[PDB]
Amino acid sequence: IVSVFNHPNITKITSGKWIDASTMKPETAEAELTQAIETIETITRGQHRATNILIPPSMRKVLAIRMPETTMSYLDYFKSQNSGIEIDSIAELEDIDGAGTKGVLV
Amino acid sequence: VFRLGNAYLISIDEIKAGQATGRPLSTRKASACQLAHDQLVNRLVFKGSAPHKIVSVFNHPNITKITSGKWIDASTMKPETAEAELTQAIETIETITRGQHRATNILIPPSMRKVLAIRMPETTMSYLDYFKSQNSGIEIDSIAELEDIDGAGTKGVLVYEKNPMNMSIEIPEAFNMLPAQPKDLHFKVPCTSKCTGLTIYRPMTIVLITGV
Amino acid sequence: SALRVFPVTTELSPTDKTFEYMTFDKVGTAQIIADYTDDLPLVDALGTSEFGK
Amino acid sequence: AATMGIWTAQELHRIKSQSYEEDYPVG
Amino acid sequence: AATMGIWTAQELHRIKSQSYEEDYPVG
Repeated sequence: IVSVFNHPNITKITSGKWIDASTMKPETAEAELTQAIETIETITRGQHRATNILIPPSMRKVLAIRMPETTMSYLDYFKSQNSGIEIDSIAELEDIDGAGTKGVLV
Repeated sequence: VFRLGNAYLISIDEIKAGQATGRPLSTRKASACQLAHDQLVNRLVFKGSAPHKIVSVFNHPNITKITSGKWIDASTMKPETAEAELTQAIETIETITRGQHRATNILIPPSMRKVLAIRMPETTMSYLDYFKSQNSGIEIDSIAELEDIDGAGTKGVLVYEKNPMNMSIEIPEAFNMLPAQPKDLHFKVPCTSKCTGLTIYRPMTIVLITGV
Repeated sequence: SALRVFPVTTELSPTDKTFEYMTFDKVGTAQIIADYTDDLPLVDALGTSEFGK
Repeated sequence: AATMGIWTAQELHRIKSQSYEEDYPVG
Repeated sequence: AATMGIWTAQELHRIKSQSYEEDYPVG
């Protein structure tokens, strides 16, 4: 019974830590999501656009950081640039292999 | 002007089987023929044919070509270089024609859409928004055929003005699906069409940026 | 939340053990011809399927 | 010798209603 | 001799109904 995390035909992206030793890095998170959204469009040659994103509940603080020298956060900019996509939080994404690894689903 | 054609074959037993099972076989073959005609037209436009003396848009000898540094090198992005090269191409269109024609449309590879969406530092808007604000009246679109322009894996960008007096394509005759010619126990259906290609009356209104 | 973030369907019967779905494909080409020609190319089609439990 | 059951595979098998077709965009 | 066809080359031919003139801005 293949799961959503172990299917050998789904797209998998390795990434640097969004939070590396208590150092929150919202810039890398903002670049890893657009890459996935573009990958879905590219590999299906259209006819399929990304609609839903699921992230672990412990990482909502990364997307709530206010961007430097501005009055808006990263989440607002992402929603402005990528309108039509809903973001939700799922507790099952804090452990995908039993070793504490976290993941994001698009 | 040229002519294009293909055909397909089908027997009587296959016709009976398709009628019985509810999945006809002739319609699929007709669809394949139409798709082949359309794809041949597209290939003629974007690649040409050396024996037929048909020249592609990329191989025209009287269009402006600009060599460019890579917009993506070592997996890092260079939006500044992209903006500079786009402005240079628009300026080239404006200058070479001495103000008679002005650039209107830009076509970029669909894999470079991420470079132009980067947020500029210390503001809440991206490079594309500023470029469109400072270059009002220009449209930007992404085309898959620009992912490879020479058959070796290089990319390119097209800057041009879309006017019927500068370039044109002609389709004098449409898909027709000639009648069927019987034989012993099967049939043969031929299909034809007519096309010309891309005609460029004014070659100085097109700029190709290579090496992107 | 497995049943709220994914679609759910009932197009299956309580006494079924397997199911399958099918896919199709085609091939063909075209050429530039003269008027007195009788060597036009041809086309074809095919398909396949996959299963479940 | 053959030792099988009363029910065959096809009697307990279902075909999905919707099929899929490969995509070839023209240009 | 002269073994030619029935239609001359100008009977199957089109002339575009628009011309192009070069522009020299005065200054």
